[PDB]
Amino acid sequence: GAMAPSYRVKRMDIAKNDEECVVNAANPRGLPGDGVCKAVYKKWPESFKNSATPVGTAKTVMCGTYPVIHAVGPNFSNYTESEGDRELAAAYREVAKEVTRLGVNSVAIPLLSTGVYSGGKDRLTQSLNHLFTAMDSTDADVVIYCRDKEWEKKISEAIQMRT
Ligand SMILES: [Cl-]
Ligand SMILES: [Cl-]
Ligand SMILES: [Cl-]
Repeated sequence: GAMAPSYRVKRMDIAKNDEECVVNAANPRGLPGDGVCKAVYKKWPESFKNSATPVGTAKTVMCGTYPVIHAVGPNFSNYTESEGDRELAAAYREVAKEVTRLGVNSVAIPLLSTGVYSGGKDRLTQSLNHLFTAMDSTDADVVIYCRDKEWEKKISEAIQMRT
């Protein structure tokens, strides 16, 4: 466990994190993919051996001793808002189980389904709240990654609101 479990946000490439494991914003087929998934493939390609897993689940594959937790959010181009919301909440609960099982003291996590899976919508709040629902009961230090300056400010504000 971390001494004083916390949330933080950083605006940078999650492939350059300083945490004990990474959550990939994976596709269901374990393909190199786009966005976060492509940066994770470049940095940890060994972790895509048998990484394919269904929507709403997470599958961990070791790169050396470094855990890559492949978390598959729904593509809101394909899902209804209602079923999409259910699967996005489920993917984060599976992330919390894996982070707990691994016994890490820190984890780097992106906002699932906010990129090319967002179906053209701003899902910062929806995705972040499902992240909190899942990770609040874990004692790992959580570091949320983003790339947009206005997203960094909104994520930071949401963290500070609860403190
Ligand atoms: Cl960066
Ligand atoms: Cl995405
Ligand atoms: Cl972003």
